[PDB]
Amino acid sequence: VCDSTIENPCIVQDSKTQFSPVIRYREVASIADVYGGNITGINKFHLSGSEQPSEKGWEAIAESISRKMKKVIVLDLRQESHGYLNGRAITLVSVYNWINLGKSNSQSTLDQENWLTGLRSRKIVNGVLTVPQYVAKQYSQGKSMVVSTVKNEEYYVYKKGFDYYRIFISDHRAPLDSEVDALVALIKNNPEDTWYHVHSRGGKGRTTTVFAMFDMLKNADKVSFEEIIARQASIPPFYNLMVTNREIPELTPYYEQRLQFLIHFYEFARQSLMGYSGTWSEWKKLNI
Amino acid sequence: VCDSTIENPCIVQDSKTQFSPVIRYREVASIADVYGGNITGINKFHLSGSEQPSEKGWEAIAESISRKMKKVIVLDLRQESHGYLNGRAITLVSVYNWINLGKSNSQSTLDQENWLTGLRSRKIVNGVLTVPQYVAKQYSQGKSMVVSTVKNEEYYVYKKGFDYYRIFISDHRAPLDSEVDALVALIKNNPEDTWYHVHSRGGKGRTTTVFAMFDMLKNADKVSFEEIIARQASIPPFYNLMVTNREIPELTPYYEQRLQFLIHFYEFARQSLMGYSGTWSEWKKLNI
Ligand SMILES: O=P(O)(O)O[C@H]1[C@H](O)[C@@H](OP(=O)(O)O)[C@H](OP(=O)(O)O)[C@@H](OP(=O)(O)O)[C@H]1O
Ligand SMILES: O=P(O)(O)O[C@H]1[C@H](O)[C@@H](OP(=O)(O)O)[C@H](OP(=O)(O)O)[C@@H](OP(=O)(O)O)[C@H]1O
Repeated sequence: VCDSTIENPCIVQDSKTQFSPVIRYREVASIADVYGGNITGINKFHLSGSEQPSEKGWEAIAESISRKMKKVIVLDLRQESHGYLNGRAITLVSVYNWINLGKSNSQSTLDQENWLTGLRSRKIVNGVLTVPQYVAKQYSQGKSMVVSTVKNEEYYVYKKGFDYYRIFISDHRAPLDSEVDALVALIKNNPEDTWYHVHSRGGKGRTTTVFAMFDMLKNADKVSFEEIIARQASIPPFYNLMVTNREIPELTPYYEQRLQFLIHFYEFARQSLMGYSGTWSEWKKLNI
Repeated sequence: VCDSTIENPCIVQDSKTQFSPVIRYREVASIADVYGGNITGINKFHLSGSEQPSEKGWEAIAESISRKMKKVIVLDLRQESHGYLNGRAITLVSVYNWINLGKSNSQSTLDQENWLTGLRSRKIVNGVLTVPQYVAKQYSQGKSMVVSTVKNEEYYVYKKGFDYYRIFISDHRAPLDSEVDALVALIKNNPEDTWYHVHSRGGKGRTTTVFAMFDMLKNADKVSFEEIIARQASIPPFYNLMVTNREIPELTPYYEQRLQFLIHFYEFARQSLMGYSGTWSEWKKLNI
């Protein structure tokens, strides 16, 4: 039985079933129809987001994107190991969902795939907890499931004809400099009309952080920091990056550091639109 | 001005700039995480591949290999003359990219280095076309570039501490018997843990052909021909050697002949694992 430590992490099922719908899908362009302030530069974005989809959720997302549209990149922002069991999204969870904190991206991927390969070799996976059970620390009350499939996200993304690109952000935290560099380079290295579907585990903090970064890179020279944050918070699930006191109070320092990073990334973005040509890491060494 | 004939071939710049990233890098071992069929014998391969890198792409490849690991051999599969101008990959292109078709390997190398030596002696190289310009036959719209450096691939491979080994395969075609012999001998003449980075011009047909040959030599006695081809097609760029009708229809005969060769190479590989001890050329004389 698991106990939520990194030595005995828990298998947590995120999808209620393999048919569960997407509940935090949204498109950034819709901000232009709801936000009452500066909407300059919004309505052209080719940008959607969600929480981790079930197997069937990937169908709904692919359909939503087809209706609004070119190349599609699914942007997985999750550092932690995750995948699918019988079409249900699953995560390998240690306290605060930081199983891969401090690891190189290569090691994060290796540890996830060694885990999925291990599950895939079993006829029955034991100890599968729901999110309520994990929160309630009912570690021994998990279900035993006959394995039909064990898959990584790539399996479902590739099936839709989309590309997959992973940015290894720790849950509840700001991206590290390597991952900021990676996101800026990804955007620059692909056509302006590329569609990006951004997702995290819950489709809240990491997803909305990256949405704001996209916005800043295009518009920081024409829209104030406050209005970028506020307009990103204007569409469901109304995630406001200004808020640093959330349901889990012990995470406040990471929400504070995340907003502080966004302050600095805004200045980088603004200066980049005014002539600066280096990377985020280079700018940060000189300016922070 | 060039006209794409062998008498007046074109200088075509393959890298957008000297900083352009690698877009078709992949490692064969990753098949074990994506392919839903027989993955026997895959996850141990020390094998990566790509298209022709820019100067900066060689950095990214060297870093990727270091993270996954011993001796490293860069396997250049390109018969045609190619090199670098100011860190951008360049090719000397006649119709279908067959400038060196029918030449001995020694002559191919001599013609390439006489060409690079010629460019290196100039202060300005004229007529440098992009791939779009060449496709559009805009032979006179090429750019004139001040020469900072002119280098062959060896310059960048040696800089990384890697070995360089060339297999002279014509674009869009199967390897000739001498080059099959050379590849089998190279693999046999180096330790099992040798890392190979295989590349062609586009990182598609020739690269994936050689990947499949590596796979067959190790696993043809335990994996069906169909599953070897299918599993090699399971990772980006999803190059499927079974497909014989591609974007350029006039090349279909060469894609057909390439698949036919792979059928025969599979039987050679299988018999070799069951006792046969001769070379490909010897086997082919007796069995085809
Ligand atoms: O998917 P579940 O298991 O529900 O967990 C979610 C994810 O961790 C969210 O982050 P992300 O979307 O990046 O994966 C997190 O957002 P933040 O911690 O950044 O706020 C949510 O915290 P709450 O905001 O308290 O709901 C948390 O409930
Ligand atoms: O690098 P560029 O200039 O883009 O040209 C590429 C190379 O010729 C590819 O072969 P290789 O990787 O061996 O160099 C070829 O693969 P095949 O002809 O074998 O299929 C591609 O054809 P397409 O598959 O049609 O894209 C072609 O577009």
